[PDB]
Amino acid sequence: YSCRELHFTRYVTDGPCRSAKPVTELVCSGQCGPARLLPNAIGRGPDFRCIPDRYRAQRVQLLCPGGEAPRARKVRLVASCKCKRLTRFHNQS
Amino acid sequence: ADPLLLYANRRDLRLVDATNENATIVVGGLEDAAAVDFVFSHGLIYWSDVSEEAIKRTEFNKTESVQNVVVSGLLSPDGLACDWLGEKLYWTDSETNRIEVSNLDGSLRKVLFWQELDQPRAIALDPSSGFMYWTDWGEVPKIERAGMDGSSRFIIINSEIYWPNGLTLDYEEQKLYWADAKLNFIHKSNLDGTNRQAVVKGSLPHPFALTLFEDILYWTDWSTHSILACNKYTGEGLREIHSDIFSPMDIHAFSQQRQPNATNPCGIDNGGCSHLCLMSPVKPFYQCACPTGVKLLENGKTCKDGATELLLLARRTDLRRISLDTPDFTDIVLQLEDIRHAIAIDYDPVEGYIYWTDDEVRAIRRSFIDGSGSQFVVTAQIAHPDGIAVDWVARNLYWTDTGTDRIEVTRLNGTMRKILISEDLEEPRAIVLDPMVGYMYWTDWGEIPKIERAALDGSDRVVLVNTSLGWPNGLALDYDEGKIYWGDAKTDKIEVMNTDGTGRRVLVEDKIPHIFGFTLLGDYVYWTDWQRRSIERVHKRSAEREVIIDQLPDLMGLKATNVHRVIGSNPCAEENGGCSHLCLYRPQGLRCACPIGFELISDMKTCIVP
Ligand SMILES: *[C@@H]1O[C@H](CO[C@@H]2O[C@@H](C)[C@@H](O)[C@@H](O)[C@@H]2O)[C@@H](O[C@@H]2O[C@@H](C)[C@@H](O)[C@@H](O)[C@@H]2O)[C@H](O)[C@H]1NC(C)=O
Ligand SMILES: *[C@@H]1O[C@H](CO)[C@@H](O[C@@H]2O[C@H](CO)[C@@H](O)[C@H](O)[C@H]2NC(C)=O)[C@H](O)[C@H]1NC(C)=O
Ligand SMILES: *[C@@H]1O[C@H](CO)[C@@H](O)[C@H](O)[C@H]1NC(C)=O
Ligand SMILES: [Mg+2]
Ligand SMILES: [Mg+2]
Repeated sequence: YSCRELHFTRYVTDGPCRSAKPVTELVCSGQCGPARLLPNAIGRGPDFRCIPDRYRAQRVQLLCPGGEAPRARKVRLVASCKCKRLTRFHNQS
Repeated sequence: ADPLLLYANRRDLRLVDATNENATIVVGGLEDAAAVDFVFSHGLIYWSDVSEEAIKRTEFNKTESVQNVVVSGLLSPDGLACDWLGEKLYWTDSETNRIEVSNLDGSLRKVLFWQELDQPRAIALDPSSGFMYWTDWGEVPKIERAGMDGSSRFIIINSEIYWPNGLTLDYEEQKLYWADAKLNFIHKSNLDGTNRQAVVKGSLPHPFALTLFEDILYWTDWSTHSILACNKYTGEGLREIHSDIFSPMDIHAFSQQRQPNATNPCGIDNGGCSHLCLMSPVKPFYQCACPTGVKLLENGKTCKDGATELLLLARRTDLRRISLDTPDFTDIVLQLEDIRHAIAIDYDPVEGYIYWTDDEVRAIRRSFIDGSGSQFVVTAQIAHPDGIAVDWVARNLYWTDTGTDRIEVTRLNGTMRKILISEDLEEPRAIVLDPMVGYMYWTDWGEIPKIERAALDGSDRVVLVNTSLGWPNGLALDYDEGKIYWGDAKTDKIEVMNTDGTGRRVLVEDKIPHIFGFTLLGDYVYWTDWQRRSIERVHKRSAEREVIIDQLPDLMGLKATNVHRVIGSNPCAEENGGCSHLCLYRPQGLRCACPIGFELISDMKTCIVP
């Protein structure tokens, strides 16, 4: 595989509440493998795993059991998949 | 009975006869035998190994000829050539982009070139003139020539060239033969590039290494797994001489008649040079040279006692030093053993010891700049040493361990452990010292971020900074200007302050995403950026910046310092200030201290058990 964008529909939840219509989330799967040898290179480091590139954000109205009006909420999801690095949390091990 | 062809087969070094086809193996058991040359007079065969990442030698006259490890710390040594006159050894590296040189015993590594080298490949020598020749097939394919001393480097081919894989000389006719693997030909030229005339025009699948003998050419080809051979002058007689090869690489004609005897300008006295007597084209045809990072004195012959200003670095799996006396900024891989996760580091100009920590070995360790004398200082009761500091005056060692959230102190050789700062501390790391004034400085993390200060005994702990603090990972002091410098990774910013708490201005704000390593030395401040895997410097008074090495993974922490020059004194130096164990200086005067299990006596100097 080569780091494609797989899709599947899901509902969004706040526990007892549930969104009216669903939402197609995307999941970065695939195998962003290491680049092969340069054509005139001698044969025989980095880690470029398939990671969410850009994110999207949609508004979905939330619905809760009888007695309450349809609350509204905004949720952000995955849009594109690329192969980048990872540098955020700062610790030792 | 005629030219024996020595070639590297990725797994062993073989030797064919040009007349007939029984190939005798020279050295087997190799993993990726790439380039090879020889020193017939000394009877040695050198070769490279891109998988073991090293260059080895063996005496072919001696039976059961055990190998001799010559180099280690290379990335992709694609080319190699021996200097059978000045007893020197030149090689290239297509990844680190440099061309080094050393003696035969692997000693005295000097980087001769690091500029404008994309993917250098093959290299050839002519020591009787003092000219080295090499090729490059990367961004701008070219064939360069230069003095074997590292001078008069001139690009001699740049037109109609793409994959100049192989290269050799015709000493009898003073010409230059190279082969292009994509442009599919072999051309000759005079030793400067003039009268480039064609030899073999077609019929070359993918050659890699070319060699010459008498009026006959010999080269390896990759797509055919064989050794072709043609006439040196005419393109006629395209032949197969040795076919069905595993994976042929570099080939030379193996005979003394390819390394002609000539007179050495270095003579018996090594040309008077202290270290390296390299060949040169300019009179007197040699030039004295110093190893990487060490500058040459006014003699033009006598090297300096090591490199003066020096920048020691800690990565995760290795330790590396970078000399500051030369613009090459070559990071010498400090030859050490069992370094799983090196964190903090410091130096001691008095003894020449490098004190570094490790959170998976759980030990504070100590070594020379060379890498000899690797010894464990503190072995047990150690969790996460994110910061270490050397009191070069009182001969004591300080460190911070956030696993136990405490700061302790011993003498430089591990003895006399005493817990100084135990309480009111949240993930502390960096630590610098000022023994002349008698204050210690340190930082902790973002929950209650601060840069606290106390004496060397754990007294009068006064919190220095409390505002606009995020991830203060580094700390450094400029003693001559009474100001301390720190650096933050959460605020993505680095600022300065005076010890009086007077000025507090931001130095650089633009592109400092995440600094962990941090040090200061004489109007320059060096830092180690995570997320960019780079190291730069900043001018103190100015704000200029200079990338010294970019793209280096697993970067941690560094401290810059001088070698064999130290400053500062206080009462603790004189016979340990009369203390039996610990001499902890502070403005009130020194204070003798005992470890655990011992107590302080009436004289407030000695220590015995109860
Ligand atoms: C040291 O070795 C050289 C060259 O030997 C060659 O390489 C080794 C690995 C063996 O495979 C040998 O069979 C090869 O020839 C010897 O030089 C030879 O000298 C004479 C006998 C002649 O055949 C000449 O063409 C060769 O170059 C050399 O004699 C040897 N040293 C000693 C003391 O024997
Ligand atoms: C270094 O270790 C050595 C022994 O391994 C020690 O040096 C001497 O140790 C004895 C025994 O405690 C003391 O009485 C001496 O005073 C020490 N010598 C000096 C010059 O102080 C010591 O534990 C460590 N430190 C030093 C400085 O030697
Ligand atoms: C740290 O914060 C406390 C209260 O937030 C404040 O009183 C104190 O002055 C701060 N530290 C310094 C050095 O001012
Ligand atoms: Mg060569
Ligand atoms: Mg390169």
